[PDB]
Formats: sequence, structure tokens, C-alpha cells
Amino acid sequence: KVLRDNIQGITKPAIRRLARRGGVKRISGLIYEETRGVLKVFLENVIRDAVTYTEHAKRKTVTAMDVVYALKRQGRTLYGFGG
Amino acid sequence: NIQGITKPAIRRLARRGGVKRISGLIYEETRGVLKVFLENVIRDAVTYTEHAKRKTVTAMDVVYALKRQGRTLYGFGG
Amino acid sequence: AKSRSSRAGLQFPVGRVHRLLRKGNYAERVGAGAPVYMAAVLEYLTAEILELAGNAARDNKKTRIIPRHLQLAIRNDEELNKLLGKVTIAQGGVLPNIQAVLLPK
Amino acid sequence: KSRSSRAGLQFPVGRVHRLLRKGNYAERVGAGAPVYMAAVLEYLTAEILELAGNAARDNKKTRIIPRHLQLAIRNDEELNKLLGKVTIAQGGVLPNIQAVLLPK
Amino acid sequence: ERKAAERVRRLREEQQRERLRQVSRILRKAAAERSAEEGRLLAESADLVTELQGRSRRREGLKRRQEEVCDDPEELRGKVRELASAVRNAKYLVVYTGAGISTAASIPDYDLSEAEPTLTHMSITRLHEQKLVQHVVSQNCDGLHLRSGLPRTAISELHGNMYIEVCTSCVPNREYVRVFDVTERTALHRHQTGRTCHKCGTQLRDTIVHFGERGTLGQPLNWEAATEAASRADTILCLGSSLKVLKKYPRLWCMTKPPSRRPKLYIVNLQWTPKDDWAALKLHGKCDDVMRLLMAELGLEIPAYSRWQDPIFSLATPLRAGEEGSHSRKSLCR
Amino acid sequence: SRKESYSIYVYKVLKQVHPDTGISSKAMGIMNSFVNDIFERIAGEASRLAHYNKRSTITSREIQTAVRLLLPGELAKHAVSEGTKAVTKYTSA
Amino acid sequence: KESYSIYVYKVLKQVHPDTGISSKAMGIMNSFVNDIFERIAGEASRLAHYNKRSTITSREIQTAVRLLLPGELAKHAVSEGTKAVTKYTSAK
Amino acid sequence: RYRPGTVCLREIRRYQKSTELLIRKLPFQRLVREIAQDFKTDLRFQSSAVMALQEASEAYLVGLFEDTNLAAIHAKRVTIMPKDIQLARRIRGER
Amino acid sequence: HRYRPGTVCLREIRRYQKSTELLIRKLPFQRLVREIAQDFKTDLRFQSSAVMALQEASEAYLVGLFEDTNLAAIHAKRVTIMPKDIQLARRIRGERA
DNA sequence: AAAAAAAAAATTGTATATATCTGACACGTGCCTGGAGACTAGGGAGTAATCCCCTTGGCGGTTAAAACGCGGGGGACAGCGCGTACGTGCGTTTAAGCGGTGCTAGAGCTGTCTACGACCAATTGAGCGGCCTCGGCACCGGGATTCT
DNA sequence: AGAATCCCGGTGCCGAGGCCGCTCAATTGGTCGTAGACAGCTCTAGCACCGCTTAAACGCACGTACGCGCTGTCCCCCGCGTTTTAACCGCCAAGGGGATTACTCCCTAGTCTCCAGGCACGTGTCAGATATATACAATTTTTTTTTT
Repeated sequence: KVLRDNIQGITKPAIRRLARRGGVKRISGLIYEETRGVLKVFLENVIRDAVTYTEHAKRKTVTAMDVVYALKRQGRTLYGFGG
Repeated sequence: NIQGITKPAIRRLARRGGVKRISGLIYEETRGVLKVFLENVIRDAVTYTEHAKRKTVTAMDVVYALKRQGRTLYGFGG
Repeated sequence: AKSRSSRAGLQFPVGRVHRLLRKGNYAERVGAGAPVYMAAVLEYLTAEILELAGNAARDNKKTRIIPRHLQLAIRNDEELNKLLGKVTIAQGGVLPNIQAVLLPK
Repeated sequence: KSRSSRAGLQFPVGRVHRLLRKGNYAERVGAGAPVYMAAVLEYLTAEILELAGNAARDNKKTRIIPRHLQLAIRNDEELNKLLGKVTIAQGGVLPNIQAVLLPK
Repeated sequence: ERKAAERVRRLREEQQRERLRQVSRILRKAAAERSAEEGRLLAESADLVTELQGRSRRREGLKRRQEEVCDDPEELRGKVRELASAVRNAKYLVVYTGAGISTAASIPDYDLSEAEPTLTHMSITRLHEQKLVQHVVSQNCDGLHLRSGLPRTAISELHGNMYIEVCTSCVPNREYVRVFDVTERTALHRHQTGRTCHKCGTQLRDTIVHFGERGTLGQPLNWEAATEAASRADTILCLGSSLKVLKKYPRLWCMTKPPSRRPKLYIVNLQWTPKDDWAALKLHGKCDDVMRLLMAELGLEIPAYSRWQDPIFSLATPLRAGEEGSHSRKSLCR
Repeated sequence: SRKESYSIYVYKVLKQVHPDTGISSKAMGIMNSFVNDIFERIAGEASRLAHYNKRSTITSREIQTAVRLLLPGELAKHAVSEGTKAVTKYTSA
Repeated sequence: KESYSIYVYKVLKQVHPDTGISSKAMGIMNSFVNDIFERIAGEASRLAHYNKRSTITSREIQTAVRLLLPGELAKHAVSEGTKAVTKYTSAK
Repeated sequence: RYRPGTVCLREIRRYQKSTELLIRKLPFQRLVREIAQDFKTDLRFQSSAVMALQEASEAYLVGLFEDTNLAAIHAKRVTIMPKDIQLARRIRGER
Repeated sequence: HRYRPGTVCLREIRRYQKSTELLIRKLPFQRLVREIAQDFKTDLRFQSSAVMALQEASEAYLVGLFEDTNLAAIHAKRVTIMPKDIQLARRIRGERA
């Protein structure tokens, strides 16, 4: 099975909830698609770095350690997942 | 002592940034921000200074200080 | 006293940090007093963070500290924010803040 | 008969070999790794100098200036991404005027 | 300032917190259970137990407000004699139907068709034929007041009469009556009767308004008519009202105009309300019994409700074809 | 195999500061990340500046300078003093 | 002091024989070459640390080149480096 | 019915006090699998990595969210518009 | 005659984006560098290279701040800069917590 | 007679007390591996002497740069009217999420054995310091084109 | 018509690329200790499926508060002129501190041996979830009273 039509998997109420955590009172009707695009580009960046870290070790399974190394490579060190 | 940066100089360096109009309350905040970044860089440089047992700070030490903040500068022995 | 940590009156290991220093590819030889300094500064940082974490814990009538509590502790300190305003904490959230212009008049 | 010559490359490799060994990077160094590092070095130098020369010829100049290399490093998106946080000596900025600031 | 200073003022904040929590703890337990030496901090903080007793007594007062309060029948009948004098002397007068009258008529306190006009509605109608009462505002949405024989202009309902439906299409609007209640067809956020006019041919809109939407038609129920009726009255009366529905809309009372300039207002209710203490004359009793006794001083008999005598059935237009199966509740029969 | 951590030592300092306070596992994870991160950071600038002045040895001085580098004013003033008294206590005996 | 001036000059003459260059721009070039040196070697070093290895080879640095550099540039660099190392190993 | 805005602030504080995870695991996991299969086919992922991606994406999006909130309030507005996010991303240093 | 307000502004924009010369006078800069540096310890000596490095680094960072503020201002539906734009820039870039 | 201010009540979240239980934290234990005690050697670092490079300092010219005033015009800002896009609540549909159940690709460790990298003496050339010579480019100026 | 900018020519002037000479560093060569490539065995976690209960997403409609356009105002920088001023250049003196070399002490690395501290594991018990059923300060809105 090949995966398609999944960027729409993040739903409008989810983005509303995220904006409320952001401290926003009003949401425009043209925000969701561009938030989707920003999420898509950042996800592609992080997955590319992580997957490269993955084949570097001659491994066929992605590791959360690879994810951590990538995320601090973009200068986004994350706490509580080891390292 | 901080007044040594004249208003025309600030106007010109705002021009180089592409600004057309300047308010009357800009100069003091520009002076403050330049003061704080200068004090950061000079702290880093002077610490690098007393580490290696010398009484005069060199330019390459400034290069070290600026490269620490991810502000690398070229053309000075870097 | 046999352990080096007890010799200097520190509560983090000296042998472990010294071994990490030697097996770290930082310098081919290492001094003797460096691990003591490392343990001391580690004491200071861990103690100061855990103190404010416990303060936050007793603020909400809770006897167990959670990374939310540490998030609260780290976001309300001026200097420690400059330490680690760069990092991200798991399930930490954000301190409440509403702009005064957003309030009803 | 130098290693740079038997490799076909230009930048030194034995120099790279020593500065890898004294670099405090590993207790041991591989053999062909500095050849790789030199090759990628010649690459990046080749395209940066290519675009710098294009900029210089675009200004009818036979010599290079930090202004030309600044223009070269700013016009292309990939090198901009690589040279993101880097501030260049005597480079300047790309001329840009925003649309609605222009007179109607 | 100094980190030591940070620690010390944190400590003084801590001692403030501990003293507040321990004064709270001393307050919580009763004085009788505790020892004599204990509670001296509570004893010197007599203001604390003072507002504690204040909280207890205000919750008790709220409970008294909710629970039904009775008055002595003889003082009630004397005050009703004064009420009879007041209702006789006034040339124009307004009476406000209440939720106590709703409970007497089985309408929920604040189906509908099966409900019949209560004896309080009988007495109000009798006052209307005697013309002592000129206008009436009804809390209840039943329309049982119309069944009682009230003139439609004389009675104003803020919720709306369930039997009556008014078309929103026409600018003057078209008024129809149906014996059966329509709440079964109608739902929240939708305002349509679903019954086409015999003449216009457009779907009617029920005069009742649900919760959460605004009625845009003044013909079914006229606000300024009620305000003018209140203004014209020499005195204002209310009976058997929990008042919350009438609390919702102030204009029908015309509470807006100053208490001095307005006609004097009196409210009678078995359950306590703010207008009860606002009223100069207060009477605690069942609304039906009070109205019967008021009729007794008036010397005029209470009417008896009859489906043949109920105006709504004749005022009801014939139902549209096929609408019988639409409504879940059967049509009323006179 | 065996895994190295700082659980016993940080738990000891928890007792030293707060004898009557508990702890959670995610808290242990986040503090372990904190201790690691600060350790490689400080050792990093120490190694850089040791390379910088052409010295092959690492001692208390370069790491004291590193502490005064990354740590703000009052925190650094406290850290240098505590480290000095600690090192003199260690070397005295 | 050591610098890469002559080698860069050879690169110029192999690409642009009829071109003259100043000294400042050469300083920028030297700083640039050193900078990519620390980036590439350092990330190779953390790669060697991560996989619990103690030997530095062509693999970690080639993965690093894939890592820091864009697609067309990355594939060009990896291809040239592989051909260069194969040429180096061909002759002994 | 409450006035417009009280519910807004209610949700604001309700989710500011909350610390949990705000995107359904299955759809975002499907998305990461789809976006990752373009680089090497027949990939296998573990749970720790996907929750790491959860947390990182949530942190970034929240951060850029208050950034755009500041940008919008600077624009004498209470409404947020796409120009706010384009500004925030341009001036943060990406793109 | 009198030029309309803006023509000279565009002219100076064009001339200053075609120039690379340092913009502020050097002696006041050396004065300020000395008079900020002396506070940490007394009797310091400086060389020209460090001073010019500080000069041009500061010039570049500040001009960067100004295109940042210019984008903020044009987004603000304005043609005039105000301090709140600089405050927003310091918010975004994160140097000020 | 109308507007403003204070008080009171009703909302509105906001915070809370408590009975049961449950799974996770804390404490006890064996042991085994890293840390500690002792001795040796050797190279790195601390200390003394020199110099000459460089930084600080002063002074006269002049000259572009800075400072101040003033008329004026475009820009900021407040207010008002109006259309609509989004908050909000309810009925309906859907898929996330939990619980087993099973399989297997795949990570991890163990053994070895050979290929590869470190170390050191010889040695030779490519790279670095000095001097040059001369041409590419800056400078002042005249003219060619371009918005206003 | 008009100032500002691009364009062409002439002249001077100091940096750039060559050339000479030498010295440390790259290269040969051999050798010995050692890391990982490879096979294989194993055990565990990710994948796939199924069934079900339910909480969330969606579609819709209604209202209303907000963004936006327009108009008026007033007001505050801009361009230009004129007086003021200190920046910069060039030159000259002097002393400190950076850098280099020589030398002798001593501190880390390394090795061996032995022991005790931490880790994996297991079990008890109690703090917090979880549901249930309630208080409660802030607030805010409406009414009533007072003042002009």
C-alpha cells in the first residue's frame, strides 16, 4: 500500500487547538493550508537528516537517537528522550 | 560617553538599512542595543584575553568571540 | 576516605567524570583538579534547578515534581532563561500570558 | 609524484593528513579521507570562484572584490542556505526596493 | 538582587503562606470541638469567624429564597382587602402572570396542549371582564391564559403563545392559531412552523421563541405595547411569579423608568423573589388561593373553564392537509 | 548491557536540599539530558580554547574561564568561588 | 604561518587563466575554506562517536557531505570524491 | 450564550495549563511514513522516534504561533492573517 | 526648485546600497570601545585590527536589524519606522529573552 | 431629566475535599567490574633574559562634516459607515484508540584472523621570506544620457 | 529646461605576480600491535489484523463584532542655507609587552593488584489518578440613587 492524501490528516480543530496554545483569539480562513506547508517543509528537513543518520550506521530501522542528533543539528535540542 | 554616536551617523546607518523615515525615539534604543551587544562581545574577548596570560587583546580574539555567537567574520586572519 | 568524591566533599562521582573526560577525545592528557571543578559546578546547577522545581511543586500542593514544574522553574528565572531559552523541554507547555490590548475594556 | 598529483587533485592532502592527526578528532586517521576532503574542497572553491568571476565580468572588471563574492553568495539560494549566519567583510547587501514603497 | 535576597524574600512569602493556611485550618474546625487553649488565634481573629458566619447565613438566606414561604391567612386576607381597594381604584392596571401560576396549571416552573387554564387564569379573566385589570404579561408559554378568555390584545407574552403562529414572509405578517402544540415539529436554531398559510401559502413561524434565537416579528408579541400598558396603569400588580422569565425581559415591566415616576408595583408569590421585597406590599401564599380570596372581597364569582368556552379552539384555523401526521401531539378538541 | 546514569548522585543532592521530596522518571530523563548537554558544552569550549593558546594540557584554569564564559554574572561569581574552595579542599588533603 | 594561497591560485589558473585577484578576497577564501573544514571534520567526529566506532574513514565524511550540502551540489561532491579516491587506490 | 471571546480565552487557558499531546498519532504517523518513503523504500520506524517527532513539531508550531501572535498584535489587529506567518518566517531566518 | 519628499531618499538609498565604505567616524568608535572595555579591568591596550573588526561586525549586524525592521514596518501598513518594530525584532531573534 | 457611580446578586469558571485502588517508586541483595594504592619514566610546563614592534601620545592644517533654523507638504491618526467572515451551538458521521494474537525481520553479542594504521630513521623538494617591476585601477575632469 | 548619473579619456601610483634562495616537512621504507569484516546464533519489538466503544470532526445556520475604506485634521520631519567644529592626515618620540630561547623541576600516563560501589532484579506499600460530589472568590452586569 502506497500512502497519499495524508497532509490533510492534520485537521482544522487540531490547528485551532494549537493556535489556542499559541495564545491566538481569532483565526483567518486562509491559515490552515500555509501551516500545513510549513509543517511539511520542516518535517521533510528533519526526516531527511534523520534518515541520512540512519543509513550512516548501515541500519534499516530509524532510531530516536538519530532524531535527537538531527534536531540538535538544526539547533533545536530536545529534552527527556535520552542523550 | 555613549553620546559619542552622533544622530547623523545613526540616520546614515538607518539609510543603509533601507529606512526612509525616522522617529524621535529611535536613537536611545539603538544606543542601548549597541551597548549591550558590544558589552557581550567585549566580555567574551577579554575573558579569552586573561586566559592566555597577555595584557593586550588581539583581533583574532574578537574573531573567536564573534564566531562563538555564530557571527563569523572574514578577512581578519580567521 | 577512599572515594575521591568524598575526599573533596562532592556528591557527583570523580572517577566517572574523569573517565568521561579521558574517553572523550578532547585532550591527550588531563589534569587532576578538573573533575573536582566539574562536579562542583554540576552540584551548583543541578541544585539550583531542583530547588526552584521543588518550589513550584509546593506551590500547587504537589509532593512530586514533573517536567511541567521544571518548565515553570526555568521560564521564570532571568539568567537561567538565557542559559536554556535555546532548548526545548518535553510536555513543558508555556507560561500563561495575555496582552493588555487583548483584554476587554 | 606527490599525493595531490597521484590523486589528480590540487589542494594538499599531506597537509590535511597532518592537520587531521593533530586536530584532536580521532586517535587514528584513515587513508583516503583527506583525498575526499580535498576533492570536495576543490569543488566548492570551483563554483564559488565561478560565480564570483561571473559577477566580476558582469561589472566589466578583471579583478575580484569582496563586493563581487558577496553578490555571488547572495544571488544563489543554495550557497545562501550554506552561508546563512556568515557575515562577510566589505560585502554589502543586495539592492532591493519594496513594491508599495514605490510611487504610483 | 542577591540570590541570598531571593531566598530570603521567598522565605517570607513562605511564612505568609503558612500563616494563611494555618489560620484557615484553625477556622475550619468548630470552636466547641477544639480545646480551650487552641483557637486563641481564632478568637483574636474574630473577624474571620464573622465572615464565616456571614457566609453560612447568606447561603441559608439563599436557601430561604428558593424554598416556598407562607404567611398567616388572616394577615393575607387583610392585605388582599387592601389589594382589592387598589385594584378597584385604578382605572388602568397591569397584572403579570408568573411561574407559580404555571405550576398551578402544571406548566413547568421557571403536554402544553393537554394543560387547561388554571383557576388563577379564571380569576384574571374575571378581572378582565370587570375591566379592573387592563393588561396582563404572562411568563408561561402555554397560552392557557388565552384559553381562559383573556382578550388577545390585553395579554402579552414574551415567550409567545404556542398555539398561535405568525408568518415571517409578509411585512404586516399573517396570524393563525392551531389547537395542537408545535414544539414537536419545531427545534432549536430553526424557526419555522411548517404550516402553510391558507391564503398566503407560505410556511408559518410559531409565535413561541426557543432558547438561543431572537424573534424578529413584533406582531405576535408587542414589546412597546406592553411598555405603554405598564405606563398607563395607575398601579402595577404581579401574582405567583418566580419571575425568572420576566426577569429576562425588563421592558415589559418598564423597570427602566424611575421607581418614583412609575405606577406603584405589588407582587404576590408563594416563592420569594427580588420584586417581592421591592414591592411595598408583600403576601406569601398559594397564588390560586390568594386570587380566590381576592375574588371573595370583590364579591365576584370565579369562572369555570370549559373547552367550548375556551376561545383558542374557535380562534384556531383549520389544520393544513397532511399536517396531522406531521405533529407528534394530537390536535385539541373543544 | 549496563547503563551509566546520574540517578544516585542527583537523588543524594535532592535529599541534601529537600529530604522530603519525591521524583519522577521523566524528571530523571530530563535532568540526565541537562547534565550531559552542559558537560559536552563546557568541555567543548575548554578543548577549543586549549587548542587556541597552543597548550596540550587541561587544568582548572581553562575550565574556570569556560565557566565564566557560558555562565551569567552572579551565577558565575558563585560557581567560581565554590569551585575554588572545592579544589583547595581537595588539594589540601 | 601556513595558508592555502598557492593551491587556491592553482585552482584559479586552471579555471580562469586571464584573471587577477587581490589579497583581501584571498583572506575571505582562506576563512571560508577553514570554516567548511571545521564543519565537515566536526560532524564526522560526532558521527564516529555516535556509532561507537574509533576509526575515521571515507564513509562518515561522505555521509557528512550528503548531510550539509544541497542535492545537486551533494551528488556532484560525492561523485567527484568517489572517483578521486578510486583513482588514488588504483595507483600505489 | 457567552459573549464571543470568553470561550476563546477559556480555551486559551485550558490548553496553556495542559501539557499533553494535541495531534492524533495515527494520521501524523501516516504522514511521516508517506513523507519518509520518498527517500528509501520499505522503511521501519519505532515508537520513540515518532513521539520525538510529535514533540518537536508541536514545539516549533507553538513557538511560531506566539511569534505570529506578537506580529499581529503589533499590527493593531486581533485577527491573524497569512502575512503574519510570512513575516514571522522571513524574519526568523528561514526561507 | 524643491524636490518632492522621497526623491532624495531614493537617491541616497541607491548610493548607499552601491557603496561599501564604513559609515561611522572611527575616533568616536575607538573612544566608545575603550570606554566600555575599561570597566572590567584597568590599563588595557588595543590594536587597530580588533577595532575595525568590531566596527564592521557591528555595522553588518545593525544593517541586518534595519532590513528586519523595514519588513516589520511595511507589514505594519506603514512607511515610517517606530520603536515597537525594533522591539518586535528583538522578540523574534531571541537574543533578548 | 439624563448620566455616572456604587452596591448587590448571579454567573463563571475556579478551586476543592474525599473514598478506592492501583501501579510505580523505594528499599534489600549479589556480584563484578571500574576505581583506588603504589612506583616509574619522561616530556610538557613554569621561570629568567632580550629586544624591537607596536601602541600610546602630542600638534598644526584643512576641510568635509556636523549642527541649527525655517517654510512646507505628505503622512499619521481618529472617527464613521458598512459588508462579511467567523464564533457558537446542535445533530450526524467517522475513525482514533484499546486489547489480544501472531510472525518474523532484525538488532546485539560472540569468536577470530587478517588487513591496516601507528612509529621511526633517511632524505629531498616544495613552500615560505625578500625584493622587484610595472601595469590595473583610482582620481580629477569633461561629456553622454536620464528622470523631473 | 534641468540637475543627477553613466561614460570615455588621460595620468599617476602602489599593490600583484615573478624570481631567488633556503629549510622544514612530505615521502620511502619497513615493521608490529590491533580494530573490524564476517557468520552465526539468538531474542525482541515492529508490523499486521480484528473487533468494539466512544469521543471527536463535520456540516449547517444565525448573528454580530471586526476589517476596511473614506474623510478630515494637524503636525513633524525634509531639503536647503549658513555657521560651527572636530576628523583625518602627516609627522615625530618613547616605553611596554609580545615573542623567542634556554633550562630544570614535576605531574600525567602507564602498569599491576585488589576491593567496594553501582547495577539488574524483585517485592512491598502508598501518593496520585479517578470518579464523585461540592464550595467559592472574582467579576460583571444591572439597578438604583445622586448630582448637575
